[PDB]
Amino acid sequence: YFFAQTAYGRILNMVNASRFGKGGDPDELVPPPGAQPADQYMANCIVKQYKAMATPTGVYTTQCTEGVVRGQAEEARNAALSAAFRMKQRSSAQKFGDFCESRRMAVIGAHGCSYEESLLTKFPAAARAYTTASSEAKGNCVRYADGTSPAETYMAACVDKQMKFRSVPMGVYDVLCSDGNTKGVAEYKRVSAMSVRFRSNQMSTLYKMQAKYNNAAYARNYFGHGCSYEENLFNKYPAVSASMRPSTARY
Amino acid sequence: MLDAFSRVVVNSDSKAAYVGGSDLQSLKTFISDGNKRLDAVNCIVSNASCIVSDAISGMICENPGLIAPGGNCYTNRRMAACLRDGEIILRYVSYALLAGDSSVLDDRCLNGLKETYIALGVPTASTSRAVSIMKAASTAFIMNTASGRKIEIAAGDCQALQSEAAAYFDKVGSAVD
Amino acid sequence: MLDAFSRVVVNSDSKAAYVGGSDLQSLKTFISDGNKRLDAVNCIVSNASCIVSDAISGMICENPGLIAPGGNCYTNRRMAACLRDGEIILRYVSYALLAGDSSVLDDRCLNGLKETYIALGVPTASTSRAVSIMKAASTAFIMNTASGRKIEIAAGDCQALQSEAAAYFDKVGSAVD
Amino acid sequence: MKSVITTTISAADAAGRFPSSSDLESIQGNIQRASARLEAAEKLSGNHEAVVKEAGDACFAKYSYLKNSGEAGDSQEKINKCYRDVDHYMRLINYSLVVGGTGPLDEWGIAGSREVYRTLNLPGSAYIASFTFTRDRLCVPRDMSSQAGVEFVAALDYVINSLS
Amino acid sequence: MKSVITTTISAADAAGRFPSSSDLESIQGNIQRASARLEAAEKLSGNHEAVVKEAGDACFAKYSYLKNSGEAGDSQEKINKCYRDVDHYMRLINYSLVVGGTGPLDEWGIAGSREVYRTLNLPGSAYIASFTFTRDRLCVPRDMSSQAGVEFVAALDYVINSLS
Amino acid sequence: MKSVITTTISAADAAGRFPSSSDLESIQGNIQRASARLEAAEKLSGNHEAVVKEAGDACFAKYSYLKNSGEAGDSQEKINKCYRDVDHYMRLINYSLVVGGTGPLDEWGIAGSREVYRTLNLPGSAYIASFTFTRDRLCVPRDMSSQAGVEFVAALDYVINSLS
Amino acid sequence: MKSVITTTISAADAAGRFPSSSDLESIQGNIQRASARLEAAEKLSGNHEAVVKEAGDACFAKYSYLKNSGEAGDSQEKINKCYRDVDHYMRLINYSLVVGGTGPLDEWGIAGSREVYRTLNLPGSAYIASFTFTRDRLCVPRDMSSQAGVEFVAALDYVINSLS
Ligand SMILES: C=CC1=C(C)[C@@H](Cc2[nH]c(/C=C3N=C(/C=C4\NC(=O)[C@H](C)[C@H]4CC)C(C)=C\3CCC(=O)O)c(CCC(=O)O)c2C)NC1=O
Ligand SMILES: C=CC1=C(C)[C@@H](Cc2[nH]c(/C=C3N=C(/C=C4\NC(=O)[C@H](C)[C@H]4CC)C(C)=C\3CCC(=O)O)c(CCC(=O)O)c2C)NC1=O
Ligand SMILES: C=CC1=C(C)[C@@H](Cc2[nH]c(/C=C3N=C(/C=C4\NC(=O)[C@H](C)[C@H]4CC)C(C)=C\3CCC(=O)O)c(CCC(=O)O)c2C)NC1=O
Ligand SMILES: C=CC1=C(C)[C@@H](Cc2[nH]c(/C=C3N=C(/C=C4\NC(=O)[C@H](C)[C@H]4CC)C(C)=C\3CCC(=O)O)c(CCC(=O)O)c2C)NC1=O
Ligand SMILES: C=CC1=C(C)[C@@H](Cc2[nH]c(/C=C3N=C(/C=C4\NC(=O)[C@H](C)[C@H]4CC)C(C)=C\3CCC(=O)O)c(CCC(=O)O)c2C)NC1=O
Ligand SMILES: C=CC1=C(C)[C@@H](Cc2[nH]c(/C=C3N=C(/C=C4\NC(=O)[C@H](C)[C@H]4CC)C(C)=C\3CCC(=O)O)c(CCC(=O)O)c2C)NC1=O
Ligand SMILES: C=CC1=C(C)[C@@H](Cc2[nH]c(/C=C3N=C(/C=C4\NC(=O)[C@H](C)[C@H]4CC)C(C)=C\3CCC(=O)O)c(CCC(=O)O)c2C)NC1=O
Ligand SMILES: C=CC1=C(C)[C@@H](Cc2[nH]c(/C=C3N=C(/C=C4\NC(=O)[C@H](C)[C@H]4CC)C(C)=C\3CCC(=O)O)c(CCC(=O)O)c2C)NC1=O
Ligand SMILES: C=CC1=C(C)[C@@H](Cc2[nH]c(/C=C3N=C(/C=C4\NC(=O)[C@H](C)[C@H]4CC)C(C)=C\3CCC(=O)O)c(CCC(=O)O)c2C)NC1=O
Ligand SMILES: C=CC1=C(C)[C@@H](Cc2[nH]c(/C=C3N=C(/C=C4\NC(=O)[C@H](C)[C@H]4CC)C(C)=C\3CCC(=O)O)c(CCC(=O)O)c2C)NC1=O
Ligand SMILES: C=CC1=C(C)[C@@H](Cc2[nH]c(/C=C3N=C(/C=C4\NC(=O)[C@H](C)[C@H]4CC)C(C)=C\3CCC(=O)O)c(CCC(=O)O)c2C)NC1=O
Ligand SMILES: CCC1=C(C)/C(=C\C2=NC(=C\c3[nH]c(CC4NC(=O)C(C)=C4CC)c(C)c3CCC(=O)O)/C(CCC(=O)O)=C2C)NC1=O
Ligand SMILES: CCC1=C(C)[C@@H](CC2=N/C(=C\c3[nH]c(C[C@@H]4NC(=O)C(C)=C4CC)c(C)c3CCC(=O)O)C(CCC(=O)O)=C2C)NC1=O
Ligand SMILES: CCC1=C(C)[C@@H](CC2=N/C(=C\c3[nH]c(C[C@@H]4NC(=O)C(C)=C4CC)c(C)c3CCC(=O)O)C(CCC(=O)O)=C2C)NC1=O
Repeated sequence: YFFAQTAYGRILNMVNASRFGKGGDPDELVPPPGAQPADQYMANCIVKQYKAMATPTGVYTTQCTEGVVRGQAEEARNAALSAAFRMKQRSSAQKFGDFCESRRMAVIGAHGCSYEESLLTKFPAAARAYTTASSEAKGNCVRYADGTSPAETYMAACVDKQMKFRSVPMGVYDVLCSDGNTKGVAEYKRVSAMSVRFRSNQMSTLYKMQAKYNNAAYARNYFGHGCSYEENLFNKYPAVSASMRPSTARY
Repeated sequence: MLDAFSRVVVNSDSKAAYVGGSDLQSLKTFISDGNKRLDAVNCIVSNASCIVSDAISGMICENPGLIAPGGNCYTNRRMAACLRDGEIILRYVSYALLAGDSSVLDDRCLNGLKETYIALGVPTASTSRAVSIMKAASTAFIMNTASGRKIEIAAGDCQALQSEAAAYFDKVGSAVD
Repeated sequence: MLDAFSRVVVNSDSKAAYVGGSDLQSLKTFISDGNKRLDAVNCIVSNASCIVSDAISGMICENPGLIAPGGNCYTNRRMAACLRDGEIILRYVSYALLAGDSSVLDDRCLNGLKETYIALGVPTASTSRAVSIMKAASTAFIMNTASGRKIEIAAGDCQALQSEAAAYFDKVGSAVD
Repeated sequence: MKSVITTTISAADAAGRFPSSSDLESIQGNIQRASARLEAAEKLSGNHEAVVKEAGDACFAKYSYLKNSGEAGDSQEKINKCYRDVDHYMRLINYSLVVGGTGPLDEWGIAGSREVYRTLNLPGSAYIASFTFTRDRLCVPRDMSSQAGVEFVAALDYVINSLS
Repeated sequence: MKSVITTTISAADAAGRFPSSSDLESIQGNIQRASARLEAAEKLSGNHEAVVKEAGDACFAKYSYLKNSGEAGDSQEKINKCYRDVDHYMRLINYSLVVGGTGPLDEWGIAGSREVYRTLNLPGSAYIASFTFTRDRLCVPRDMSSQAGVEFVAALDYVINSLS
Repeated sequence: MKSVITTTISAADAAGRFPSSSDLESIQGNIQRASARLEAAEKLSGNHEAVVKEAGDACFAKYSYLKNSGEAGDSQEKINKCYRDVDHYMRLINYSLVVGGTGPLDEWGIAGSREVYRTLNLPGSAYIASFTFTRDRLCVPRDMSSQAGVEFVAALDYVINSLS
Repeated sequence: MKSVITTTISAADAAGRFPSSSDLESIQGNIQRASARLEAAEKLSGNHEAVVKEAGDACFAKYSYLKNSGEAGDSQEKINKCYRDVDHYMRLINYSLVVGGTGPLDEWGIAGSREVYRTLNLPGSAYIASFTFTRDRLCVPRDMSSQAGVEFVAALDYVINSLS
């Protein structure tokens, strides 16, 4: 009000009133002015370093593969980019909500250090790619470590349903529900999902055991605070602990 | 992933000694037989869909029960998965021809697959038949005795290597049963 | 990721014609100069921490303000990251020596790095100094004129390749400023 | 764009390590087989136009129903598109033949070709008739070399196993 | 275990592609440089024991303080562990020299060695003194070959750059 | 297997909610359009064999080069495989016509058909010639009904847009 | 906002496919049951204010302790908040009644209501007393219609199963 009576503040009211209505990304505005490309290359350095931490030798691991068969990696990249543009598609409030959960998860992930907290709270894509690539490199994710005993497979199915609750609010599916965007790549996502579940058996038994204890430590540190019965499920069952995702995903 | 080299080195590691003369001599036979192995891999590579089509189509033509409704080749998607698995077996057999040791094939693809085909209901006799047809087709391509493709190479004996590829296919087909 | 081959192919693709005689002739000069490039890459590889330690320690010894509290070499963590970044710069320069084209180096590492080091507060003059010391050290190893290591190779002129590696380091150090 | 250089450099890059002796042996092999590759590339750039003419006129030596309705024979324009597309394929066999891997032939020609072919009603078997013609029209001692012809066969068979 | 074979096969395996011409060129290079590698391996398996003696006795020709307190010189047993560990390193240079990458030397010797060395208070610079001795004790025309020696130097320098 | 029932129940299942009024309106619509669907299913199950004969003989009324070499015309057996495969397609149009979605037609016929067709050298345009024949051979007031005919057209056009 | 249209469009959107016949049957059902929905919406927008008065006065016909302390009866203002909130609920039954799913009723009224009601010490059983009154105060043949009344009961019972 007090600007409008001033001759100078009639400018400020119009600039602020022009700025007020429109939505934006947290990638756009959360960093300091002129530091978004630094965040893109920041996040690229992160994911490249975890890709270094997965394979310490020149041999690619059985998991570090895109296509099982000819002509499948081209369908994997063509499926991969529509997910990224679809990340751009969504509404603003969802973007900042997913951003703040990315912040909290990145902070739990750091387990210490100022730079880890400062660079992950300052820089948005650094936080997202940090969490995804870190949980991805430890093997803490859905596609790996599927349950052996029938009880654990059922429990994992129940967790999968209760995350599908997040990935559909109110009957209407998400933006991010993305099996298609094409003619018939949904069957390719079936094929690739089934085959990745086949390839988790192909790994070394050392990486199987490390994957199990990593799964348990994951589901404790991020999602279990107190939670003594959930502590017991994260004790005993690695398949339950292997597939809990930050609700930034909505996959 | 272990080739011929890595098999010699691992066996020398269990023996805990250095490499020595005899093992290196057998590996010199590998290097002198290298170019035959190279041309052999070229022959088995340049007939992908050809070997796979003939093998699996011959597998259905032998036993027509698979394409009967209630079979395993009956769904169109199941038939694509069928062709894809045959292509994958052929793929890692070709890798076993480059490597000279079946460690990539045993630790890659032959691992877990018996319990998987039991877990899906794929009949093992039909798979062993398809692997056998890929075996005969692959030996006929590797000796350049194909009935419609006859490619120029300077002649020589390559029987040993043919028995090697036959040992890989007999490893897979023996493993699925 | 484009080598000298891919640069010739891409230039012929923009020209939309076939490859021809002259471009292949310059690439024949590359293949005849191949073994010199190979031994040169071996020389720069077999002195990793040697060149990195001398380069960065020389960078601190030139400007002692970095080691002052408030500087960027001051914290241990910062010094480890310092050594790591110097190792990485040397690493992609070595990739640019194998490839013969700086596409790996430009699209991998050199892109966005000025705005990143501005986004962190790393001074650009110190980085350019360290890259320059890696340049001179790398040329002195690449001409086998090191005062600390003199390894036997068959003698010959390698001046053009030295100007090439100097062009890569001057590309990076010119790019960070 | 896949070659020996990009495979080994990309592998050591994902590893994080400097290039050890194995990568050096790989590029040693590239500059061993380079002579046969560039010989075939020189002779292909020599008489490509006759391969154009016999290729497309061989494709219309087989299946005639292209020039029947409304499949593709309905103009000088679609037959020109026919020839120039085959020239794109031979120009990619030249490119991948220079490079020494299946890189540019796959990333420029093979990647996503299948949807374009089912979409624009193009049968692949016509292309396969053209390429099986151009690999059957070889000559062992006079055309390239014992080694060089083999490399050409390899690239062309790759195209066939990509399309069928 | 990294070699040319395992690198290219693993790369094309992750790709999903059959082995195309590029991998074939790479293994062609492996069987080109094979002769220099196996020559050096033969001579190493020949006189390894003298390399043991001169290696370790050169390491105790330098730093005396190992045989001083309570660092490591307090028995013939610790000095025997000293020698046998250097023999493990030369036996890995034999293994990696046969293989033709830094594969078995890295995955058996170098991987996780650092925690063992800081944990068991073993100084790395003593090993580096030993190896820099054994690479300075070469000979160009009489010991191996110009090509062969170089391969040996590569592997040994790699151990040095792994430890320092 | 997609229908109205499975879509709405699967949607409310992923929601977790009980099936509210909207799903009930959806299944209300299914039992409204049921009469036209089942009429077309009854008449298809009536004279399917004449659709078999005119379908396949229409496909060999067009392209003759199937019965030329070695593409597919080489026996009574391949022509029998021809007819029975078209009967699988009409049996799926019957199945999906009863169900009322494209469910069983897609999950039994369309899913992964393309790789089988490019792999076993089958041209799709011959099937499309067969189906465009069988949708051109309609009759408005005498054959089924205005509503039933339309539903049949829809299913068949779906097959065409699945294959091309 | 959930309806038949948004559910089937969102389902086919997540699938990727064009809208096939199943979705068309679903929206066909929506425009079949449309008449009963809009009849009930018209009559609700007719006499809503009397439903407001009997609704809230029925809620204070039961539990009296709201107008006792300091729970909520402490002004004409809190009783006005009482009535206007009930009017928000009936206006959402109008909205969801027009839409034909529980969409706007859930996303405007039900989602996150619970935290606001435990937080601001609001009892939900008071609202449930109000709604059970307003569904007991119907009339089958004279108030709306056999179809309309049922639909109104459905919406109102949904609110009750959302709140209890
Ligand atoms: C782009 C942003 C970006 C980051 C923020 C970092 C984050 C990060 N740190 C590490 C890795 C590490 N980070 C630390 C740091 C710590 N030491 C401690 O005593 C403290 C708890 C903490 C400092 C406050 C350590 C010690 C490691 C190595 C851990 C190990 O190997 O045990 C790794 C794995 C790869 C590696 O080993 O370097 C990554 C991705 N990396 C990035 O690319
Ligand atoms: C098959 C095994 C299996 C489990 C073990 C659980 C684990 C689990 N708990 C929650 C979810 C939850 N779990 C708790 C529990 C807690 N409340 C606290 O005060 C304590 C810290 C802790 C009990 C000791 C809470 C409060 C939520 C809801 C969290 C929220 O929405 O804020 C969720 C997300 C879905 C949901 O909201 O229900 C899951 C998967 N679910 C499963 O399917
Ligand atoms: C990388 C290695 C690798 C494998 C070893 C296979 C293994 C494999 N096969 C199938 C799945 C399948 N595999 C086949 C194959 C056939 N069944 C038959 O009865 C025929 C005899 C046989 C063809 C010769 C079939 C038909 C299916 C699908 C149905 C089934 O389980 O049988 C699946 C489930 C996913 C899917 O449906 O595709 C997996 C993981 N997949 C891989 O990616
Ligand atoms: C990098 C890839 C790569 C290859 C694919 C091979 C290709 C290759 N093969 C031979 C050469 C040959 N290749 C074969 C092979 C055979 N002949 C027969 O009649 C059988 C059908 C077949 C069994 C395998 C024979 C017999 C020779 C000649 C004999 C010999 O050189 O040992 C040569 C010698 C030079 C020349 O002939 O011009 C080369 C380079 N080498 C490589 O470096
Ligand atoms: C693959 C390419 C690649 C790069 C180009 C670097 C780039 C890079 N450097 C740092 C981070 C850093 N980089 C340096 C380096 C130094 N700072 C100084 O003042 C010295 C002059 C200089 C050493 C010579 C330091 C000290 C940090 C940590 C603090 C800082 O931001 O300066 C970070 C943040 C993560 C971390 O802390 O490690 C990144 C992404 N990292 C990579 O992975
Ligand atoms: C697999 C690993 C591998 C290598 C590491 C190289 C090693 C190598 N270098 C040369 C050969 C050579 N190497 C150099 C290199 C140089 N000489 C100088 O005085 C400069 C200091 C230095 C600049 C780089 C020169 C000049 C020759 C001889 C000229 C030539 O062959 O082109 C040769 C030819 C054969 C011989 O000399 O016996 C070989 C095999 N090649 C390989 O295959
Ligand atoms: C740059 C690559 C390149 C090729 C791949 C060839 C391909 C090629 N060959 C011929 C043409 C020919 N190619 C051959 C070769 C032979 N026919 C036989 O029956 C023998 C088996 C075989 C020798 C071993 C012959 C004889 C002709 C002329 C007649 C014919 O078509 O067969 C022609 C037509 C022009 C002409 O007559 O020369 C072309 C384009 N030309 C090229 O420039
Ligand atoms: C496969 C490769 C391979 C190696 C290279 C060795 C490396 C190695 N050395 C030791 C262990 C040891 N290594 C030494 C050797 C040393 N004594 C000194 O005076 C010198 C500094 C140095 C010789 C140059 C000693 C003394 C120990 C025992 C240390 C101790 O117990 O205090 C250990 C711990 C287990 C043990 O006690 O044996 C290991 C893993 N072991 C392997 O499996
Ligand atoms: C497996 C690899 C391997 C090597 C690389 C050598 C290394 C080596 N050289 C010598 C031993 C020797 N090496 C040389 C060589 C030299 N003469 C000079 O004028 C030059 C400085 C230098 C050549 C460039 C000489 C002269 C001796 C004998 C030294 C002496 O007895 O005085 C010895 C001691 C045993 C012996 O007497 O042979 C060893 C281990 N041996 C191996 O087993
Ligand atoms: C459930 C549904 C269902 C179908 C629709 C079919 C589809 C189908 N057809 C074939 C296979 C075949 N289909 C045909 C048919 C053709 N012959 C031609 O001349 C025409 C182009 C065409 C008839 C119009 C032929 C010839 C084969 C064998 C192809 C060959 O082996 O070369 C195959 C591979 C297995 C086999 O050999 O039988 C499959 C899955 N199968 C099913 O399970
Ligand atoms: C928007 C929704 C909506 C409703 C559901 C109705 C509900 C309703 N009904 C009445 C009013 C009435 N409702 C009935 C109906 C009944 N007669 C009987 O014999 C049976 C018990 C019962 C039918 C099953 C009667 C008789 C009255 C008048 C009561 C009276 O005046 O005595 C009134 C008071 C105003 C009036 O007189 O119309 C209201 C609000 N009105 C609405 O606005
Ligand atoms: C840490 C780096 C790393 C990565 C990125 C990796 C594999 C990998 N995961 C990939 C994909 C991928 N990775 C993730 C990460 C992830 N996020 C999760 O919440 C869970 C449970 C995940 C599984 C690891 C998702 C959601 C996807 C989406 C599925 C898709 O896009 O098809 C890809 C890209 C293409 C593909 O293969 O489909 C790759 C190459 N393996 C690794 O070690
Ligand atoms: C009527 C239903 C029917 C078929 C379909 C075939 C399928 C078939 N191909 C075989 C085997 C076979 N198939 C081929 C491949 C094939 N031949 C070539 O020369 C080229 C270019 C090919 C791809 C186009 C080869 C090379 C062989 C090995 C025999 C030979 O030397 O030809 C075998 C023998 C299997 C065995 O040895 O156990 C069979 C059964 N047979 C049938 O009864
Ligand atoms: C007191 C603070 C301080 C340092 C730290 C050094 C750092 C240093 N090294 C140089 C340059 C340099 N450094 C080395 C590498 C180095 N030499 C070897 O023989 C071996 C084995 C090495 C690693 C252990 C080489 C090979 C050169 C090139 C000059 C030469 O021929 O030695 C140069 C010259 C830069 C230029 O030419 O522009 C400098 C400034 N200088 C200082 O004032």
